[PDB]
Amino acid sequence: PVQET
Amino acid sequence: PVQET
Amino acid sequence: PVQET
Amino acid sequence: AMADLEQKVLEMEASTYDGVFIWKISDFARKRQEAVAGRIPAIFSPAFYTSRYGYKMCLRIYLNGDGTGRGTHLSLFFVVMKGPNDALLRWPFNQKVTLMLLDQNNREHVIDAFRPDVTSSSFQRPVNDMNIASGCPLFCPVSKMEAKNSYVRDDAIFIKAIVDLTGL
Amino acid sequence: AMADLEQKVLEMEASTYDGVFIWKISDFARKRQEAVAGRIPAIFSPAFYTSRYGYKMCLRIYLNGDGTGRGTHLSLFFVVMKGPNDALLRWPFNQKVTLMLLDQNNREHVIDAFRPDVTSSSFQRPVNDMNIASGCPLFCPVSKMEAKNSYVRDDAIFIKAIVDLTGL
Amino acid sequence: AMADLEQKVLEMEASTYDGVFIWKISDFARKRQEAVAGRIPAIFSPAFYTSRYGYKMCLRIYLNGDGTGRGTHLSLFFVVMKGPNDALLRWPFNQKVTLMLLDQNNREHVIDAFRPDVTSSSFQRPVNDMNIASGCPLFCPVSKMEAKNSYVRDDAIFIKAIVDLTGL
Repeated sequence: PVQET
Repeated sequence: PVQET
Repeated sequence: PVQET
Repeated sequence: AMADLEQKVLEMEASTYDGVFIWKISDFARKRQEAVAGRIPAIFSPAFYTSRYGYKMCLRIYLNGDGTGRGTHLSLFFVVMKGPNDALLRWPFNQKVTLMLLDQNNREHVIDAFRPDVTSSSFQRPVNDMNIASGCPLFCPVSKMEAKNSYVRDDAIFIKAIVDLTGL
Repeated sequence: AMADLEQKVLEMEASTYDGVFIWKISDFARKRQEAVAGRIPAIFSPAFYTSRYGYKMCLRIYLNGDGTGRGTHLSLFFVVMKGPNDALLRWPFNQKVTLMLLDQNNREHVIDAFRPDVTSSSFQRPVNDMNIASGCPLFCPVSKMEAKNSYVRDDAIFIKAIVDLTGL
Repeated sequence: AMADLEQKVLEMEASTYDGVFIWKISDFARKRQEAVAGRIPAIFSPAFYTSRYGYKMCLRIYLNGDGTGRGTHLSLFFVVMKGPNDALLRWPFNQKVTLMLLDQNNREHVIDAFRPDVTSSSFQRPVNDMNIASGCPLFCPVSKMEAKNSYVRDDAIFIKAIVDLTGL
């Protein structure tokens, strides 16, 4: 997963 | 089934 | 079980 | 935003998501009377579903009869309602439907069941909030239950529906 | 129709229909104190059921003890409530009941269990909203949990109940 | 105690307790526009859980993209929220997460899935109401769905999440 900005 | 009246 | 008081 | 919210909570409180629904009708004598008097011939039950995101359904009962059962029988019908997920469901509706009037001594219940008439508008994907109800106009003789018997107890009755989930 | 509706939604939010219930008691220090001070000796938990249309039940706890456990133990009892479907259920109530005080490190929980005393009014079909509660007056020593230990964390505890469904 | 209660009932109405959640976003064109215009870049979905007393979770979507997907894709993220039972759960969160954009003809859905990054603050036990969301910034090209296609129908779309329960 990639964290939100 | 029989529809309602 | 034991009833409550 | 006062009574409207309650109605929503009561319907939520009564919702089930496995195709099995038990509808308890209280104040029976009175509702029975209002039907006989023609002021309130039919009553809808709260909604229930076949699965968490399945078909939305409810029942409709005429305590003093509909059509061929008017004045002699209690008529019970099935209702397909416009559900939040109808676009993802298969149509027309084609699940077996079982309806029951529960004996409160649990000796002999009243029961009937049918496979949907796929040509009927009653089982097509809803355009309105509810399709035309369909089921059993001669469900139960007013004489059998109602009068003596153990279908009515402490002024209330229990109606049960079971939607077969084969294929779902 | 203001606070009344909230209370109903909170109880609904806490309802379970498989006989398993986990009750989180917050503001523990304060409630514990109000019990010790006698202003509020016992507290009822929200309701839960054995099945969608099964038995309606709740728990009652005395944070500073009841009867033989007064002032030395936390007393935990089971409560059979008047359910909407009691006419269709078998009586007296005869399902095994397990009660637990959960260790928050999950190492060693506090537990007890019993089979109903079928002669007791506590397990007969309810006439009032709730029958006389029954269970464990000496459930847990106030010393064990409460004081040091890992039963109380961030000012809260978890009580768990498991109603055996054998025969249902 | 007026609108606050409704919001609570709507979220309750949308809750699920088996790790499967289907989120229906209506008024799509408008929300899509408010994102493109930067007035409302992201939206949270209601909460759902892995079990009755399991992990509390929700989703967050950016209709016009986040990070690497800004302006070109619809970005979808997973959110671990502070649950009522976090003290009893194992941390960090380590369940597989699957996300989907449902094709309404049910021919070809959009899908992606990942195993949590256990070092990320996104999967640690929450201290705030919600952890930093994490998932897929390049989830779906705005062109694919949105424009032609069958992901958007009658001005609405369906987002689906499946939290694997292995070990729970």
